[PDB]
Amino acid sequence: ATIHVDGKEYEVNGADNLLEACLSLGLDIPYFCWHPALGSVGACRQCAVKQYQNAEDTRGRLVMSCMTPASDGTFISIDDEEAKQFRESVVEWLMTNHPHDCPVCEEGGNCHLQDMTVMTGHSFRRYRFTKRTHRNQDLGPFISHEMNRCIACYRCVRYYKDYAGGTDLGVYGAHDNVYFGRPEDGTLESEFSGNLVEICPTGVFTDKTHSERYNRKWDMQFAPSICQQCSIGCNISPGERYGELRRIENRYNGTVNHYFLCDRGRFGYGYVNLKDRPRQPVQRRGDDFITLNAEQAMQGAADILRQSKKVIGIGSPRASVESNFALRELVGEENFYTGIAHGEQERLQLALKVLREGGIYTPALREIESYDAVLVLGEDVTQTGARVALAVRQAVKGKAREMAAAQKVADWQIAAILNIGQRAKHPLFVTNVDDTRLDDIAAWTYRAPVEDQARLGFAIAHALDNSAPAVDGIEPELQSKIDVIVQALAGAKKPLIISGTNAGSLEVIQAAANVAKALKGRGADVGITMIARSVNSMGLGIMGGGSLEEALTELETGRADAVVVLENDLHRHASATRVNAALAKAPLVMVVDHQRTAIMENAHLVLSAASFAESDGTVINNEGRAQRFFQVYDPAYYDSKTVMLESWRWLHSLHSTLLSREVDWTQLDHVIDAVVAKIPELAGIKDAAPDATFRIRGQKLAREPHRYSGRTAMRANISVHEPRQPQDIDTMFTFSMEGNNQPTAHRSQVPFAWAPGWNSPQAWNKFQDEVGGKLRFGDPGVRLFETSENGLDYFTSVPARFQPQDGKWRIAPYYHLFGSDELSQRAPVFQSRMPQPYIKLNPADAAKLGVNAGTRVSFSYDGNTVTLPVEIAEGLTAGQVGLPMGMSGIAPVLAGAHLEDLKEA
Amino acid sequence: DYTLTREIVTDPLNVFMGKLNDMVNWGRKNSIWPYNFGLSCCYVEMVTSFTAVHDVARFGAEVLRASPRQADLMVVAGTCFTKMAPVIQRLYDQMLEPKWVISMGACANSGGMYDIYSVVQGVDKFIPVDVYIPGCPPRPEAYMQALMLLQESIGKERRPLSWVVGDQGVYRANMQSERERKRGERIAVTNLRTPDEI
Amino acid sequence: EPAWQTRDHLDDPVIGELRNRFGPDAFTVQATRTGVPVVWIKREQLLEVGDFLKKLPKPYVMLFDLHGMDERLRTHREGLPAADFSVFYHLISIDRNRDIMLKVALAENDLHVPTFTKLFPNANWYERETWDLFGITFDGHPNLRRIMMPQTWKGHPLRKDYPARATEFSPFELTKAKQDLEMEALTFKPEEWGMKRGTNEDFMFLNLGPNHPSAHGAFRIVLQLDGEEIVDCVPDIGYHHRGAEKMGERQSWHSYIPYTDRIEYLGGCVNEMPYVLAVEKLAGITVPDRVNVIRVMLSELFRINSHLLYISTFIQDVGAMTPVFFAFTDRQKIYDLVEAITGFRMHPAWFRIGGVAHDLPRGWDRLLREFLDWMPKRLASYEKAALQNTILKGRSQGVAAYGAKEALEWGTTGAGLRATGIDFDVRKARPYSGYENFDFEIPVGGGVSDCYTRVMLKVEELRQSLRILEQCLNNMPEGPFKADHPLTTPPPKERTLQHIETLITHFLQVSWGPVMPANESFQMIEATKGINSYYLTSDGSTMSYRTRIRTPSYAHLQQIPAAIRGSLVSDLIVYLGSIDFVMSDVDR
Ligand SMILES: CCCCCCCCCCC1=C(C)C(=O)C(OC)=C(OC)C1=O
Ligand code: SF4
Ligand code: SF4
Ligand code: SF4
Ligand code: SF4
Ligand code: FES
Ligand SMILES: [Ca+2]
Repeated sequence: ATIHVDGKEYEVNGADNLLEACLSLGLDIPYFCWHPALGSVGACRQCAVKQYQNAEDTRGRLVMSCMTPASDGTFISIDDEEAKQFRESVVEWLMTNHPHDCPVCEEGGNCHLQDMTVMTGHSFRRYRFTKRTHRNQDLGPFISHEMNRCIACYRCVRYYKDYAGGTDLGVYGAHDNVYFGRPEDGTLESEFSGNLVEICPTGVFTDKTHSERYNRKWDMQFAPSICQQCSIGCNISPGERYGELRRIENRYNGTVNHYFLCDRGRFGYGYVNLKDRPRQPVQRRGDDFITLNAEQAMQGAADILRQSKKVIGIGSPRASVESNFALRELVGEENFYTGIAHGEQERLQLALKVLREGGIYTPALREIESYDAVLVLGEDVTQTGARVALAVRQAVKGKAREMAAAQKVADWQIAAILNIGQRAKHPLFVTNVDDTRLDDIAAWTYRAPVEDQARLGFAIAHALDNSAPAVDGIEPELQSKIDVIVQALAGAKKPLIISGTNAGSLEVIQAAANVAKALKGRGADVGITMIARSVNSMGLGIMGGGSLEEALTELETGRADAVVVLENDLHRHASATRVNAALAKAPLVMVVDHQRTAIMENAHLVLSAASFAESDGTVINNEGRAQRFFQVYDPAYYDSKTVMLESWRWLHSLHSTLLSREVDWTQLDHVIDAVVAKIPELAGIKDAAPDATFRIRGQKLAREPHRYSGRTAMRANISVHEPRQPQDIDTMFTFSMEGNNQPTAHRSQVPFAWAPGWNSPQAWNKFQDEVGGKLRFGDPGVRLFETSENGLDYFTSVPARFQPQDGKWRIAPYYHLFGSDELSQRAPVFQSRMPQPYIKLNPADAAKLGVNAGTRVSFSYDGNTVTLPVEIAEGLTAGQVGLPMGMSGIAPVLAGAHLEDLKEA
Repeated sequence: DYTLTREIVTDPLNVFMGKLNDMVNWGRKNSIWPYNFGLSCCYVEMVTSFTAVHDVARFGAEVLRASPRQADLMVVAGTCFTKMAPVIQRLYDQMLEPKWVISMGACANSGGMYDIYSVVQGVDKFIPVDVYIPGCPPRPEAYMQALMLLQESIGKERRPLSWVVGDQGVYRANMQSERERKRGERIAVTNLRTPDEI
Repeated sequence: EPAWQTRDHLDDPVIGELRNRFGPDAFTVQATRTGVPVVWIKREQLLEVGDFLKKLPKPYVMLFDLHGMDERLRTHREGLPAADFSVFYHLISIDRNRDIMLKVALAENDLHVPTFTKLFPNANWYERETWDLFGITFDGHPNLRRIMMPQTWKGHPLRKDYPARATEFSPFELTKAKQDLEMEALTFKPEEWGMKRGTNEDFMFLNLGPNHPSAHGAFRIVLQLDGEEIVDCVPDIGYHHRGAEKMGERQSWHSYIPYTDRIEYLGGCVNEMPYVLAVEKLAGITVPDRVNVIRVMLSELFRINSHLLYISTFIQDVGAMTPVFFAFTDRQKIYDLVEAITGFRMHPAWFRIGGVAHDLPRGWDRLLREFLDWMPKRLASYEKAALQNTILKGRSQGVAAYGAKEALEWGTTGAGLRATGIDFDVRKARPYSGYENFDFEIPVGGGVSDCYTRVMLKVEELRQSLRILEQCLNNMPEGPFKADHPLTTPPPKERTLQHIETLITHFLQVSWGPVMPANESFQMIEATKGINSYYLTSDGSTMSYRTRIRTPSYAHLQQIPAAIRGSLVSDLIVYLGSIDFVMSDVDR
């Protein structure tokens, strides 16, 4: 298409509206109610341009650019005098009732309304009457509510209801008393409610966790990082002030997590700011806890390790690829152990084998939204991989999108699309042990034990392709549901099969692989998605190693007299009594970690490792994409006594001191080169981000905005002499504003989005090639493996049906977005959001045991009696008991295990 | 409370030795000869203090020697440029004991607004300073106030009377800070004149 | 059409003359808000274009400015040639009352330009500074050494990849530079500085710095002497380099104003004026008449302050030590008025983008009237007591004389240029800030620029500034002290305190900065010591992409060896006292 804006000719996409076409060309049109992810509604009337009928036209007509297609041969004017007057008048109308609140508003300096008020040139007030006011609501611990600042742009309700699928937010009232909020006070129930603080262009919805320790956007130190709270790998911009992690913003990645995070990634960062974190290396001598610097710790650890006969290392899926590799090189490949359990490791390696040997393409998170039918087997996606659940909701609304596209309705005309596709949606079939948060949009939900869900998957695969192994003993009603699923999957151009390791069943993953293979054999464009547990679960699976049980066996038998535990509390993957016994028997325990874990009581040495905010590294997400995260701030800038280094730096220096009795710390790219030289499967992590010599026309990449303040006063109470600016030898970023953050700079790692005149998250428009698309010079991150040329064989081992045995209770895993991830529990804001931990019981089993709802029952696992209250789970199958995985005292390894002597206390 | 140079020590102060030390300190604090050294705009305000409207000669501090040998006070009145820093250090080294240093202005205090590639961030990075004057520039009476502060500091320091007899260490008084001294009268301020008048 | 409008200046006769001489395709005309024709010339045609402009019927006789720009980070380069770096040449024709800016584009690897020193001799120091701060080599230059940074300096500070901030202080580097200071007298080679015949067996060498007990600053001159005669002299400058242009790239448009104060630190609001006028050209702001009169009043008060200091220090340098006390009393009267209006003495930082910081306080006219009654009898007393002294005349008359051609070829402006009979004052030739509404004369000399002639011209300029101040006192317009433009930074304070849109504008203007659309602007004013100019390049951000400050003291200090060669050293001291320079103006 060809458009003419203000006498200049441009080539645009004809499927776009005029607003996104002009914003992609670098033109500045003010807008409020339009969002790239939500479509156009034409509410705020801010995006007015003057459209002419032909080239020789003087009158024209004011039109909404967001509602007008950018068709070929269009003629418009942005800087027309009447259009400018109308846009200024719209801003003026919005300013009539706006409160005098910018100094005490958390959106100040990050406010889209401020930017568009300045952009239209409106600074003179002639309105002299009263301003309407509103009472606020309590929206929970994460979102602060202030309805005075609302401009009634309807973006919150559109995102929360139409996009996110939430139900407890709405618009109430009438003409100018429109109220946006909940029908009553209470916590916002959506797992993606935190994106309201970026969706809302004003300060109505704000980050309450940030508002506690508030600072302005210009005062932040930002870095591009990866969220560490599950395996999805959403790109984030952590921002720090005065030595503490202040905020997590969404960092745009057009391939992964484009505009949206989940609430666990946005508000679960509080463990970084915990006061009990180790800040110096501490050596235990008797009952004394002496504090060492880095060189003394390295020398003492090297001497004690050189005296030992066999030192083993226990990695973790929390740690980055470089730290796990450095531990593996320090202890040797034969002595390196992945810190996860044997069953967890088996499921993880099966998921990796399916992903990189099954011959079926695995989609990125943005690509999930383009699929035609979704079968979720075993994985409670909303509680373990939440952003995949949001993308699945978009893929489900794809049917209404296609139905509207059949009627020549443009993709940005979202109201017409939703009107045409009223309640029709793409098929979604979810299986779990109980109800899920995807059940409202699911075409069918199967509540069954993991063996029965695996059997349903195997039966679906057999019905799609008769070469697959058959399932014997299917009830005719379940057979009819299976035929419904098969007819929906076979008629789909792009089916998607989603499973993962969180179900605790190998057979569920095998069944999902069989369904994907059966759909691939029919010529479908099938995709498969495995949801792993932790941020670097896939990297630890690719690296490999022994299980935690083998390491504990080596410690208990005495063949190993030294253990180095890297960023692992060890209680989530093995029983606590066994771990404590094996660590108490070992004459040397060295724990390299950034969180105060329970195994440090038995540790002879504790190395104060850095968290993700104070470290650089690489993590591999659930789709196999290698992504680099960069250090946000120097921990030693304020507290000069803090010795908190990267885990790979600690382990590389320890290896150097063990070998040559000399301390060499490392450089990060040196460790990257060592990884890609020793482990060829991880060779793609070299291209995840450029090395430390990368420059933009000779200069580094700035971590903080140009107007960063207080540089001669932020540390002036400690000493009036300004300290040396922290050097970054590891990465291309600088710990200062003396760098480049231009939107046109040839790079993929963007620490934060700012452009002149665009201070809000709408500056990401300036950082994209086209608005709502990818980043201008490619999205960061590189897939480690391609789709295999040939696939796997059918998994023959179909499990038998679940049989409730007397005296044994099968543990059904219940995951919680606030409480199952290890480090996010440590965040103090999650305790008010984390549910009180009960145990789920069938009504039949609870009536058999004589227990009601709320009474306390006690059960023993591994010879340890613990007591919990009871809820009655109607959807849970009898013979099973439901437990909240990852909570305090309940390890995720308990999923799929059995329970004894469960009785009322 | 004193600081020793040759340590946080106490007062070493016969009653005739104390009287002789008081006489020497009186003569030194009442005859302070600054070194005529121009760095930047702060020097313009310093020599403004030397003129008739302010008359710093009343304190006996006007002689303004062009030679560092004859000067007792160095006023760093201006920015410490990196090319001028060895010059400043050499001129300070050519001064003879006893010698005192006044940093005048934000540049000499800390680098001021010039946190820049060619400016040393404060003269106390390389030479010791006795009195600091904030301002950009400090007004001439601020320089005279710093001169009186230096006189108070000189008036109760301890230096050897002769180089052949007695303790040769230099004891400098650990003064109470002017901020904590004036905090009582400064916080009690309630109303000021409105800025719409003269 | 407003005065800040973007123009190509294709109606300028120099564009037609260049088109007729070199061809339509030989250059590219750039539309700017500088007010001058900006012409991009090929590098191989630069000397031909300069010669052609030098031999015009009303020729371009003065190289006003010459510097560089790092174009690598410049995003809005529409209508511009491909350039990693660029070198600009600002040339002034006084007979046409016109000026032209030639621009040469340079690739990153090929950073060399032919020298301009054969056409204009002030290109020597200008090209030395361009080499020092940008790394651009000038072929054929007689001595292309560093002029701001020391000789053992790594990198070029005005490049965009050079970090602006102060590095970590090291006592080892200070001790090393002290060792070079002590060994400079032993390892002095008289060829690196551009001299020849380094000891005819009688040419001694003298050093006059870098500890100068005077208000003009501290800088070294190394003198080659035949007895008492100055055979040759080169000045060593850069001892007062503050990186002010680099800070112009590191501060917002509003927060840079106090740095503009400290360029010529005896000037104050006079230094603020060209910066805020150029920013207002970038912003498209036309200030009201009351703003023009207020800024003119403060500029003339500070001009009288600077002239009083200059005359008193010259009289002190001759040997009469008394009038400086009374002159500083008059400076205190001026400072009473300036303290009342702006709250500060020497660096008021009171001008704003779109106006001034506050309204005039009630009762200012009484202080202005008291100073206007105080000044003339004191000025006449200074004249009769020192300026008519025949010993002072014998020290000053005929010392360091030059004519109109020498002043033109060295870029001399101010009283030194006008003492040669060339009537060129910016307040009349290129009027700004409503100077056309005032009745004042421009004093000119007979044709010779002596020390005494320059001093008497500055006395007459002081009297004319008193006349302007009298007109300012009698005719004060009633109106706003800030423009009603949306880019007026900051907005009026009461509307900020009670109106939300004004509060939003203030919030974003003082924090992120006002957003100037991408353009180039230029403002030239008659400062207290000559012609001062700000050339500002905006890339569309809240910070200046390039802040180029042309100061007259640089040109006068470069003119020194051409005017003092063959004189005595006491004559050199008198010449330095009569130049009216400060070293912050030279180095900046
Ligand atoms: C102790 C005996 C002193 C006798 C007189 C000394 C010389 C005159 C006063 C000092 C002085 C000098 C040298 C001087 O040069 C000067 O001009 C800068 C002054 O005014 C600020 C002075 O006050
Ligand atoms: S929402 Fe924006 S315009 Fe409104 S008070 Fe907050 S910062 Fe100011
Ligand atoms: S609360 Fe925010 S997002 Fe919702 S309509 Fe109001 S301004 Fe828009
Ligand atoms: S979905 Fe996972 S990776 Fe993404 S924000 Fe949530 S916890 Fe972080
Ligand atoms: S502190 Fe201010 S007035 Fe003093 S030298 Fe520095 S810039 Fe000049
Ligand atoms: S953005 Fe088009 S009317 Fe709101
Ligand atoms: Ca690092």
